[PDB]
Amino acid sequence: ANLRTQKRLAASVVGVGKRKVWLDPNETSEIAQANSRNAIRKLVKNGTIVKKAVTVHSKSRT
Amino acid sequence: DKKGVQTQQRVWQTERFDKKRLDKRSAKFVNNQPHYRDQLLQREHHHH
Amino acid sequence: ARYGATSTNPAKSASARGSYLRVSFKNTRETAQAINGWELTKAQKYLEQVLDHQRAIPFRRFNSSIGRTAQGKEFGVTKARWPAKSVKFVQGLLQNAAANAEAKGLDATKLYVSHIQVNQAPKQRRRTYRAHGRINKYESSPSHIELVVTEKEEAVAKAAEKKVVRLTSRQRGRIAAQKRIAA
Amino acid sequence: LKDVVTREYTINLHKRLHGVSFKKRAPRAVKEIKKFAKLHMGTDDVRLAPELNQAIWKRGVKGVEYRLRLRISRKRNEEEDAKNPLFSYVEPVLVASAKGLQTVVVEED
Amino acid sequence: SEKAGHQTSAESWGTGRAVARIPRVGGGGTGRSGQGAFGNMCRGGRMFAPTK
RNA sequence: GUGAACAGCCUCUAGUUGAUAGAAUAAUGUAGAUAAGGGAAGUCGGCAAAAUAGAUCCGUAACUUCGGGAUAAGGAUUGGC
RNA sequence: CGUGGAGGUCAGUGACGAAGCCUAGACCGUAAGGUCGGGUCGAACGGCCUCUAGUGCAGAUCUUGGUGGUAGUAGCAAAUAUUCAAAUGAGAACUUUGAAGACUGAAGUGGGGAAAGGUUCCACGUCAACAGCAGUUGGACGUGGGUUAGUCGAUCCUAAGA
RNA sequence: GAAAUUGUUGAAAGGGAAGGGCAUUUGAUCAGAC
Ligand SMILES: [Mg+2]
Ligand SMILES: [Mg+2]
Ligand SMILES: [Mg+2]
Ligand SMILES: [Mg+2]
Ligand SMILES: [Mg+2]
Ligand SMILES: [Mg+2]
Ligand SMILES: [Mg+2]
Ligand SMILES: [Mg+2]
Ligand SMILES: [Mg+2]
Ligand SMILES: [Mg+2]
Ligand SMILES: [Mg+2]
Ligand SMILES: [Mg+2]
Ligand SMILES: [Mg+2]
Ligand SMILES: [Mg+2]
Ligand SMILES: [Mg+2]
Ligand SMILES: [Mg+2]
Ligand SMILES: [Mg+2]
Ligand SMILES: [Mg+2]
Ligand SMILES: [Mg+2]
Ligand SMILES: [Mg+2]
Ligand SMILES: [Mg+2]
Ligand SMILES: [Mg+2]
Ligand SMILES: [Mg+2]
Ligand SMILES: [Mg+2]
Ligand SMILES: [Mg+2]
Ligand SMILES: [Mg+2]
Ligand SMILES: [Mg+2]
Ligand SMILES: [Mg+2]
Ligand SMILES: [Mg+2]
Ligand SMILES: [Mg+2]
Ligand SMILES: [Mg+2]
Ligand SMILES: [Mg+2]
Ligand SMILES: [Mg+2]
Ligand SMILES: [Mg+2]
Ligand SMILES: [Mg+2]
Ligand SMILES: [Mg+2]
Ligand SMILES: [Mg+2]
Ligand SMILES: [Mg+2]
Ligand SMILES: [Mg+2]
Ligand SMILES: [Mg+2]
Ligand SMILES: [Mg+2]
Ligand SMILES: [Mg+2]
Ligand SMILES: [Mg+2]
Ligand SMILES: [Mg+2]
Ligand SMILES: [Mg+2]
Ligand SMILES: [Mg+2]
Ligand SMILES: [Mg+2]
Ligand SMILES: [Mg+2]
Ligand SMILES: [Mg+2]
Ligand SMILES: [Mg+2]
Repeated sequence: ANLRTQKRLAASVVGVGKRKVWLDPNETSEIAQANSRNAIRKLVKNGTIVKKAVTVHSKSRT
Repeated sequence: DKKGVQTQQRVWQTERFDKKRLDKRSAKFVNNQPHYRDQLLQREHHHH
Repeated sequence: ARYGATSTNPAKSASARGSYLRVSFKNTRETAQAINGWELTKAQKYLEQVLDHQRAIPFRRFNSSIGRTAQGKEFGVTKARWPAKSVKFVQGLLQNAAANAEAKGLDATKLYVSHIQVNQAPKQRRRTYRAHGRINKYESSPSHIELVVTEKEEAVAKAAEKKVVRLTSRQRGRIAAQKRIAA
Repeated sequence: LKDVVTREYTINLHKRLHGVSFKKRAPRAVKEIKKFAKLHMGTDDVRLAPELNQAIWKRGVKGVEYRLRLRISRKRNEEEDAKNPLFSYVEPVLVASAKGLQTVVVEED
Repeated sequence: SEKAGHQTSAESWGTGRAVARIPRVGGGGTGRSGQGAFGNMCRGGRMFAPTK
């Protein structure tokens, strides 16, 4: 299971950096079927692929 | 296909030998450098 | 075929050889001499323990600047190592030669490595890069390894005395005398 | 013989990590922890739980805690027989402070 | 043939480069560059007293 | 964000976590450090290192092509509420 | 005495083994060398009388090729840094995902381009060599796919100049 | 399918090199013999 492709796609499709992307580790078999920008869009809406939250920078101290 | 892989087996092993001839026939003078200037210079010390 | 020098009866012995192995030659030659002459199962159990750092392979020829070790003591040498990659290819062969000894229907318990020899296979060649813009050969030292295991026979006890006695006319008469003396 | 245990050890990292190169401290924790747990329950094959791994690292490579309180279990190996029948498993246990506690055998049900 | 062994540009490196004085092929990037040239004793060089 | 600052130091968006590893911590090293008393006695030579440094207020000589010298030298202050 | 070729001759030797190579096996010669035996080998080759020469090597910092000692040694130490689980797999310090810790810190280790490169782009399959450890990974290897303009460029205009 | 160089077996020797000449002992080995 080599996911370096699908992780590069999801990044472009979900419109965010690679580092914010999250692939469900238990669906690894599943995701490996993706292979297409269209396929991926199921997986995003589906919920098995997700966009991680922006890490927090607070200005509250300043 | 065993017929298949036997053949790209040979070729690779033939080719790879012929790239060996090249690194050897080249080897003798490969370090030839006309116009090489030694970084190091030693003053000859004598007083006339 | 055409193995190295053999003192063995061909019917009772099984053999296995790898060629053009990617391993040090110098290192394999060392692990070879180690397990030579041993009983087969001894050899294997031992090679196992070397992978674990329990015992070691004494380096008896190419040792220069090798470290000292305690484990050397067993064979009475101060310089020893645990050459993992060498050991793999020897294990791989010993497992094999043991299988050929099986399909020849020889007895496994009575097997021991009779003859194990490793010489050097053709060098392979890359380049390295040195200061002042020079080049040097950077080279693998592949090996052929061959090994012959034998079924041990202590069954040979032979009495051959070839007597041609050359005795002069004097020595014959003199042996005669001793017989007339009732010895 | 080996019977399927579980205990709860405290380990002193602070005496074990003494004087070590800063960049390598967190990792020496993990070799230390492994070593320790092969001492007791001589299982020889150990596996850390990923959250134990966070418990070590929570301070970053320098600042490893003085005392951990861990739960070490000895379990049966599976399939594919490893060179050992037995198996060791570590995971951390939540506590206020790891001070003052002694090894307790966890009753297992 | 009278052209033989002479078909080359080779020069001597002169002394100071630590190798024989015999004229060598200049150039680069091929097996042949640097090698010995002309001379009667050299691979490829002219024979002694070419038959006329 | 600090700060005069596109300086240095910390983080956010994006990006990497790739530069052969493991075990010990002897000598000599390479880089980085600290030293009691003395204070250049060291050496061809204060070479190398140390000291000084920001801002504010005071004070500022000889000389001068009158523009400089000048941040001359030399003092005092600096946080939080 | 020896070697490459030439004329003559032994109605010379030879697949029932010619030449070549190997041989702390034998004999002849002061020696140059010659001759036999054994092992290997597989197609041509010698004695004598003469002819002819690109005709005899230990050296030339000789020339070309090959190989040692050195030596399993010197080394693989700049740029802060890795760790745990799982999947994959014959095989995992190094691949992929999750978790965690970190760094570049907007004059970037980010996003784009110019010159130069030329298919490196991207997928599938793959691990002999290559990636100075490894390798299941790759700018590697094999099979394919991919670059769409009335408006973005060139094209047109002139500059120093040709 | 030579040599350098290398592995295995066999035989031999070895107190800061090895190798050579004269002569014999020991071991190995071999022709002439009729
Ligand atoms: Mg040479
Ligand atoms: Mg050393
Ligand atoms: Mg030494
Ligand atoms: Mg280099
Ligand atoms: Mg260069
Ligand atoms: Mg210390
Ligand atoms: Mg010629
Ligand atoms: Mg400000
Ligand atoms: Mg700033
Ligand atoms: Mg920094
Ligand atoms: Mg990048
Ligand atoms: Mg990586
Ligand atoms: Mg490097
Ligand atoms: Mg020690
Ligand atoms: Mg002092
Ligand atoms: Mg003081
Ligand atoms: Mg003073
Ligand atoms: Mg002085
Ligand atoms: Mg003085
Ligand atoms: Mg001076
Ligand atoms: Mg100075
Ligand atoms: Mg002044
Ligand atoms: Mg002042
Ligand atoms: Mg105040
Ligand atoms: Mg002759
Ligand atoms: Mg001729
Ligand atoms: Mg013959
Ligand atoms: Mg000989
Ligand atoms: Mg001549
Ligand atoms: Mg010659
Ligand atoms: Mg010669
Ligand atoms: Mg001479
Ligand atoms: Mg020479
Ligand atoms: Mg060499
Ligand atoms: Mg070393
Ligand atoms: Mg390297
Ligand atoms: Mg270095
Ligand atoms: Mg580094
Ligand atoms: Mg790494
Ligand atoms: Mg930072
Ligand atoms: Mg681009
Ligand atoms: Mg690619
Ligand atoms: Mg692929
Ligand atoms: Mg490699
Ligand atoms: Mg490899
Ligand atoms: Mg390609
Ligand atoms: Mg239109
Ligand atoms: Mg336009
Ligand atoms: Mg052949
Ligand atoms: Mg030889």
